[PDB]
Amino acid sequence: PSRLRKTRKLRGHVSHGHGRIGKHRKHPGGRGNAGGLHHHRINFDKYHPGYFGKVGMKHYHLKRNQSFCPTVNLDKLWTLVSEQTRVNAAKNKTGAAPIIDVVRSGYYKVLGKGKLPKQPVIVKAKFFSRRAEEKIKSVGGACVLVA
Amino acid sequence: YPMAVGLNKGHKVTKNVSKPRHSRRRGRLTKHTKFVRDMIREVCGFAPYERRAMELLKVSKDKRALKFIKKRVGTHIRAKRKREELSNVLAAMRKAA
Amino acid sequence: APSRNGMVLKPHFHKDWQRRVATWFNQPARKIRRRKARQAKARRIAPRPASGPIRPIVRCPTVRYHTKVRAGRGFSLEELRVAGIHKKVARTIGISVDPRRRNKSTESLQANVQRLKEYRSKLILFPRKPSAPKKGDSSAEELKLATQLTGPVMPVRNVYKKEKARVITEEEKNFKAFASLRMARANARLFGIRAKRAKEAAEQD
RNA sequence: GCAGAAGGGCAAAAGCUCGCUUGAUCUUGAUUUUCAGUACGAAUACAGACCGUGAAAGCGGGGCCUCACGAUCCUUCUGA
RNA sequence: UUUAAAUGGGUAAGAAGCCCGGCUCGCUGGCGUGGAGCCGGGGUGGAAUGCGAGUGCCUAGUGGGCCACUUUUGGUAAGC
RNA sequence: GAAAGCCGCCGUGGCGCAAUGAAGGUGAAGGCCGGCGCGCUCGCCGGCCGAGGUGGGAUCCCGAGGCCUCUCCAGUCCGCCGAGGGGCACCACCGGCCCGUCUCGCCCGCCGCGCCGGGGAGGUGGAGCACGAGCGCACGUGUUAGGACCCGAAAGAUGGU
RNA sequence: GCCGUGUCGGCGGCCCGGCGGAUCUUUCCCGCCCCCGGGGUCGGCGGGGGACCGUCCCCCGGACCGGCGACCGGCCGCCGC
RNA sequence: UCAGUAACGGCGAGUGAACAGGGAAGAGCCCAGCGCCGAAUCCCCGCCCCGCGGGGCGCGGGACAUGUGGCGUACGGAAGACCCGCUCCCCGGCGCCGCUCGUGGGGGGCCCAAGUCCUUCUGAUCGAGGCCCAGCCCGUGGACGGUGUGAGGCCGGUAGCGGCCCCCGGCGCGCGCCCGGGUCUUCCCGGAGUCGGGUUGCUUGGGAAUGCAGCCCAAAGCGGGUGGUAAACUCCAUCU
Ligand SMILES: [Mg+2]
Ligand SMILES: [Mg+2]
Ligand SMILES: [Mg+2]
Ligand SMILES: [Mg+2]
Repeated sequence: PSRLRKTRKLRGHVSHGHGRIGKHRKHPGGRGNAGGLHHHRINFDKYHPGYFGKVGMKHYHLKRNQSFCPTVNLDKLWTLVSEQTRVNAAKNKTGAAPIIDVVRSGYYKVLGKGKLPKQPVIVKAKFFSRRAEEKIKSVGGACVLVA
Repeated sequence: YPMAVGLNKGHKVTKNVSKPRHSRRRGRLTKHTKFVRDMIREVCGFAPYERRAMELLKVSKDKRALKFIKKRVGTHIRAKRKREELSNVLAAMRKAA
Repeated sequence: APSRNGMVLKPHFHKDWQRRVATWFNQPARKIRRRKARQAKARRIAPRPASGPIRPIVRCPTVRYHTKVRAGRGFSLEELRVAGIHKKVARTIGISVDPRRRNKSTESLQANVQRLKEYRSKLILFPRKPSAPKKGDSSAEELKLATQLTGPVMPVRNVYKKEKARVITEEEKNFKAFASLRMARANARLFGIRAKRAKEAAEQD
């Protein structure tokens, strides 16, 4: 849509929206990120603080699969299975707690996030946080580990 | 009680025992080849760096002798295996006489 | 050249990039080309199935992916040896062979051996002029179709277990906690150090 | 007179002499000055230690106050 | 510089205010002391004049100025 | 028709759904009720619930009273309604939680009693949490990299005549 | 005649019904592991079965409106012939 | 996709790969060496079996070649001897018949229906008309050319339309070639101025040097290479 844009409405005026005085030339401030310490310094602090310098340890050839663990916290914990389970879970049949393994749902670690409901569970994950296991051990549930 | 981190790591599976792949038995001595290389170190002799090496290894010391083989042959791990096979020439020349 | 709050950017256009551009205008013209490279290959072969030989059950590497099942390259010698078929006869049966693959588990060894005997019992061969060694009568009553599609025995079939329902017992709601992670995580890293202090009290006399 | 350039300030003193000392130490923030309301510098009021001096309340984290100084990257030494 | 204008600067002109009852505290301390904090209740009309305000985003141009009252600095003076 | 349609055990993947630390790593729910341990500046067990509180807060709810051809007896309604109530978004404040550090401290745990693990209480650092709002497509504006709104050098390099 | 929405029932068509469900059934059925030729549910594995729940397909009642879903009868008032 | 990410960089401007994962396509093999078989092998010439469009296995001479041609063998192991239960094969050439999935290729020449009636005009392809069968054709209303705008006047286009000529991939008579597999026992088992180390240039994201190259030094055989921070010790992995 070249129809709806600014240069049709700006055609007939001499300086084309760039000034009689400044008169937009080519590169008045330098090309790219030029002047990042020197004359554009006020811009690089106050909008990009931290941008210049070493901060850490160098780690040659990291592989983004060894540090891979997705997390499911306890609020989202019941949507991994059917809603047909937990309504079937509490119907006076004993303490028969259903399994929820997050590893066949594609998650490795179970974190904490409050309001885990009143039913007992067994939760199969590779990792846990200690807030998360004491929510599960508070509703009478169990917390079974897998490699 | 299996777990992912620790000293007993990983999903516990059972080992398949088997005779190893044949290419891994690659630099064995294969006594016929031991015969060929030992037949040829008496028709041919020793290199000039390693005749100078065994004339430090009999008298001068060994620590200056290994530092000499450290320099000519490359690494440290090649310099000790060369040194202890020169000391076994120097044992078979002297102590079997 | 910068302005108010925005992104600091590194476009990599400082190199002569208009010469090495690849525009995909032939990409429908090639998708209808390599369909014809499959159709005029599938009728070119035989009633032999399309999409090539049978591939193994293979589990992926690299912890992110080690929970799933992939189709591999070839069954290999160890798995061909137990199934009973010869290592060079196997690729005219329709079975691919990858001799550089190793078996170090026994569960996944028997999985592909069960896979490979299951294949041969649902395979029908054609003798040239009908002598038929290790083959019987009329060819499975004309073999119920002609040619298969995109994998013989559905090679991924990533399957999971049922594990229906248990009752939360004692020693299970008591023990296996976060603390067993953190202690086992510490015992792996203080393992070599503590075996060094153990040598120090052995040289203590 | 208070080290000095000036102004402010100052009398059982902030001056002079003497007596004990090392707060010229350790640590987190807040605030002011320049200001874009950024930094460095310098300064203020605290708080948490450990100490000094004094009979004591107190006073003291340099100079009576206003100047006395310096980023990234690099090197160096220190600290668990 | 003892004295000291005119013009000027900051603040205040109520309900976020005023009064009363009780309770927390590890801060403070002869002390039901001190000071904050919280909860409960009781009474709205609080100089003149004028006006509807509050807020958040994206943002171009600009970064050579020039003159006049009056006040002023350098210059003999200047359309300086 | 170089289109369109379909796939879902083609969702692999991308961005989002979780932050923080250089890193090892860790990783976001509290309030009440009843009792007890020296109800000890500290806490423990059980139940109730369930994103804390304060001040403003559109809107909505309640509303004494008020308004109608003759006087007491009843109905729907509507308009006015002082006062009162539950309070969206959002703003200010106070409190809480997660990660890094810092000070002070005490207790607990056991695939093994240790130059082991876990917890506390106050203060600070963070682009966090405090019942999710992103993703895809399109258009607009602005910034940038590109020949970059058009035209312009004095130069420089390679290879030749 | 008619279809919409909640209530169901005849578990009717579930074995001559569709789909969906990380519901359930170690007594079903097939190729196997764990001990003394056989055996023990003796704990499972690969596959198939059939119950249950979730939703969509007919029969009898009942509920409302018969809503732009309609035709027949009868009424009114128009119209053209 | 990973990813503008790990990393490089007056750590400035800038630069910047890979491995898993999803797909396209998928196919594997051979020698030197170690031994074994009386060189069992190849080239060239000469006349012939007998031939088309010329290549040979068959015959006799000259060379190559033991300083090593050919056979069985290659790291997934191999060979020989046992013992054990199977088995008679494949390849090309020649004739000819039967098909070829868009229905094998190439080339030629063909295949619908108005020029009807009125009318305009320089000339029509315009404009109006064809019974209740819709004037005609349609698997043909792409196009172009014809005195102007054409489904029907003409090339054509439609059609697993027809007929012609040549060329091609594959069934069956005559040549040529032809013992595999398992178990055990014994024996065999590998590529050097190369790897590597030093230093010096270049290059790379490759950083205590990723790659390459010069010069110097120069290996081993339970060895060697790799395992992304230089080194010594050790264990394990992986490759050859
Ligand atoms: Mg204008
Ligand atoms: Mg403009
Ligand atoms: Mg400008
Ligand atoms: Mg030049």
